Amino acid sequence: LCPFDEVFNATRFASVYAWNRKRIYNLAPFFTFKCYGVSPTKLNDLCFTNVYADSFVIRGDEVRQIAPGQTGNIADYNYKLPDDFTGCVIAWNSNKLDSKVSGNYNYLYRLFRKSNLKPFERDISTEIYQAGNKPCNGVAGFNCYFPLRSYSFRPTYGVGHQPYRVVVLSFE
Amino acid sequence: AIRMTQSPGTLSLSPGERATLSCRASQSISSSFLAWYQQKPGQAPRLLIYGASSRATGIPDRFSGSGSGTDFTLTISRLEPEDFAVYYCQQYGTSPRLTFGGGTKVDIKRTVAAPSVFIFPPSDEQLKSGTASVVCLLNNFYPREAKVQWKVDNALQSGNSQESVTEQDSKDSTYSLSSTLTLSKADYEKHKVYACEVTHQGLSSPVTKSFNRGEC
Amino acid sequence: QVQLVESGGGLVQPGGSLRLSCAASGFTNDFYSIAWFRQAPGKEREGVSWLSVSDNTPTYVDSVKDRFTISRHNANNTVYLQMNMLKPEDTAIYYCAAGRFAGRDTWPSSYDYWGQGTQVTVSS
Amino acid sequence: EVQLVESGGGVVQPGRSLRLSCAASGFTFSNYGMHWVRQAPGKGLEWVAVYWYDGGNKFYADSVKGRFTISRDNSKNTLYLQMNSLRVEDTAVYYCARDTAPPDYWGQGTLVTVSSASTKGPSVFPLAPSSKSTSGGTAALGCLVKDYFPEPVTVSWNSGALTSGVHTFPAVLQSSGLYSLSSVVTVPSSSLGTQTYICNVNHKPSNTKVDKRVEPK
Repeated sequence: LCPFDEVFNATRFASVYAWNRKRIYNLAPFFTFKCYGVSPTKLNDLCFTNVYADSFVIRGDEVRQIAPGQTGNIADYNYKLPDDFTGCVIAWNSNKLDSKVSGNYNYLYRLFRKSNLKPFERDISTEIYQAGNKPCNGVAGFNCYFPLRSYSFRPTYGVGHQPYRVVVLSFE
Repeated sequence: AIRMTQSPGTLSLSPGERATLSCRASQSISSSFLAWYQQKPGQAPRLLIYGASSRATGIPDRFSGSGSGTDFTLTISRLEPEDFAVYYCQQYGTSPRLTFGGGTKVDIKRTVAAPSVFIFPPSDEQLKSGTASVVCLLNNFYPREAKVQWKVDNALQSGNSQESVTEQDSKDSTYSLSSTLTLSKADYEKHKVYACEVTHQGLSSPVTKSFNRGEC
Repeated sequence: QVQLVESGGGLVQPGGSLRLSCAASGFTNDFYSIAWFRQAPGKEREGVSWLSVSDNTPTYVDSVKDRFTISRHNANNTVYLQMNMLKPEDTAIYYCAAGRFAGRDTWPSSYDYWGQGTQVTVSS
Repeated sequence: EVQLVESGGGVVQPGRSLRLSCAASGFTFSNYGMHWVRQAPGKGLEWVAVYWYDGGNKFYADSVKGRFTISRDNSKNTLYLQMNSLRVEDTAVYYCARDTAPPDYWGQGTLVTVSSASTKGPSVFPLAPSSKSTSGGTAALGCLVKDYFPEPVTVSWNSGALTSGVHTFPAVLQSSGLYSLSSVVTVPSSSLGTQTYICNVNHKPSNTKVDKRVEPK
C-alpha cells in the first residue's frame, strides 16, 4: 500500500523553503481540498508513473499561494507550482501541533532571492543576500541580509498567522 | 550588526513596586522577534517573554511586554521577592545568530548607608615571600556606587589594585567591597604612609584610613 | 470575461426557506468549482457550501449540513443554494465564488472570481 | 516536563581539546534544533553555534569559527560540542538550549575553565584587627586567601560558630593566573582581647585545610 499515513500523520513537517518530497476521499469540512487538472472521483480509475508527496507548513494567509499561476513570497521564493500542474493540494489548521503548546520552530521561509524559483525547485542556500551595490562576503549588514526568517506562531493570532500543514500530491 | 542596549544598568526598587525595563535597538525591528529572560545567580536563563508580548508557559501574569520598531519594554506590575534578578532582552528570530542585551539588574532598595572603612597592612608572613598586599574594606554600604583610591606617600596609585563586591545582603540590603593593593616587598618598604580614600553618598566628606609602615 | 450573477435574497421568518442562485457566464468548460461564503455582521467571509462542478460533489459545513442543499442545473449554468430551516444565525451577506479547479476551500482569497453579494436576513 | 543536562566541562590548558555533551529527554529530540550559548563569569550571554534540524546547516559565531565543531547523535538524544585550540577567552558557562525561537527550556550549564596553571593550595595570611582603627566601637578582622587554583575555596569562622557580620568576597584572577579573595568579619572591639577568632579555609582541589588564628597586632 502507498505510504500515505507517513506523510499526513507525520509527527513534524519541514519548512516551506526546505520542503520534503516522498517519492511514492471523504475528508471533512475543515480540510482545504483543491484539485487542478484532474477530478478527485476519477483518481481510483487512473494509473500514474510517479506520485510525489510534498509536505511543508506555512501560515494561513499563504495557503492561497500554493496554486498554479500565483505570486507572492511563498510561491516565488519557496515553493512554486507549474502553470500546467496536475494534482491536488491539501491543507489543514495545525495550531494544536505547531504552536505554543508544542513550540515547534521547524517552519522557516525565504525572504530574499535574486530571481524567482522555477516550478518544483528547492533552494536551501543560506548565503547572505546582496540587496545593494557592495559585496556581502558572508557579512550580515546594510543591504546584506540573511535570506531566511522565522515564523512566530502564537496562540492569540487569528488563523491568518496560525500554522497550516500543506500536502501537495503531484500525479506524473 | 544589531546591538541591543538595556537601560538602566541598575534598577533599585522595593518589593511591591512597579518595574519598567527598557530595551533599545540600533535598527527598526519586527515585534515578532523580541524576547525577554530572567536569570538568577547560578541558574540558566529562564524564558519570560517571546514575540514582544507573549508569556511563556508558567510565567506569572505580572510580567508584560510591549513595544514595536526600536523601543521595547518589560513591565512587572508588582515586584515580589522572587522577581529580583537579572533580565536580558534578545533579538532572536531573524538570523541564526542570537544577539543578547547587556543586562539590567533589579536589586533591593534601602536608605543611604555610609561605608565603614578599615585598612589592613600586609602580614609579616606574606612579606617573607616577597609580596605585600594591602586590603581596604568597605563594609555594609548603600548604594553600590563607590570610589576607592590608593595613596602611597600621597601619590595616587593606578593599575595595582583590584576590587571585589559582595552580593546585596538578604538581611539588610547593603553591599560590601574589598580593594586590594598589590606591591612588591621592595616597593612596599620604600614608602611610609599607606592610605585608601573612600568617597560615597553616605559620607559627608571623603574618609581616609591610613597607617605608617612600621608603627604598632 | 468570467462573470458570476447572484440573486435570490430577501427577508424571511425563522424556519422559512430561501433559494440563492449563482449564474456563471464566461467559463469555457465544466472544470471549475463554486463556493458559498456568508459574511455575518462583524465576521469574516466563511464558506458554508462548496460544489465541484465537473464531479457534482457537494460539501457543507456542519452547521448547515441537513438544512442547506447545493446543486447545479446544467441548462442555465447556475448553481443553487437551497437554505431550509433558516435560523437567525444564518443572517449574513452571501457570496458565490469561482475558481479554475475541482474542489473546495475555506479561504476566500483562493477564489479569483466572485459575485455581488445578496442579503439574507432571518428575524421575526 | 522536558529537561536537559550537560557535562564534559572542566579545566583545560590553552591549545588542548575538550568535548561537551548535552543529554535531552521528554521530547522528540530529532525534531528540534539545538544551540550552544556561553556566558563568561560576570559578563553577558554570547551565542556560540547552532545545529539546525531542517537541512543540517551548522553556523558558528565568528569568535569560534574553525576551532569549535557542533554535532549530534539523534539516536542517543545527545548534543556535542568539540572545542579545539581552546583559548583563555573561551572560559565561560556553556548553556545547551533549544533553537525553538527564542529558547523554551535550557540546560544545566557546565563550566569550562581554560587556564595555564597547576593545582595549588592557598596561602592564608591574617588581616589583623587594629588597636586604633576602631570604627565606632566595632573592629574588623579577616583572612587573605591568596594564590590558589582553581576555584573554589570555602571560608568559615570558628568552625561555623561565627557567621554574623561575615563577608567572604568573590575571588579575583590575578595576573599570575592564581585566584585571591578576602573573607572578613566585624566584631565588637571589646571582644578582641577575649574572643579567639580563627578562619577555616578549605580548598578541595589541592586537598588543603588551613586554620589561621587572627590576633590583634
